Amino acid sequence: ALGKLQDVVNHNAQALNTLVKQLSSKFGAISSVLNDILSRLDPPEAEVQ
Amino acid sequence: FVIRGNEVSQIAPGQTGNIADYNYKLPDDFTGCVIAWNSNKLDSKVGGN
Repeated sequence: ALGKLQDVVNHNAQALNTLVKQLSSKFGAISSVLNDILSRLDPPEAEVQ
Repeated sequence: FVIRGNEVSQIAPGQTGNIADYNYKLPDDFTGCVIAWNSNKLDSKVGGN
């Protein structure tokens, strides 16, 4: 009966979760953690990552 | 300045090395040209320069 309102709630939380999930994406880089990239590479390639 | 043959790669922005860290440091946003040429004829001696 109350599918529409719950759907809105369902979309909003899912969107935030997806955005949060996007932080765990390498995006074609060696790591998803900035601290590891700084601690492991020189600035010419760390800047690229 | 005068350096070794193998140290010419270290005269670059963002490089980790001994002369890079403790002798001559380049900034990350460096613009310009590095010129390197062999000076065995002038800067070397048979007894050790």
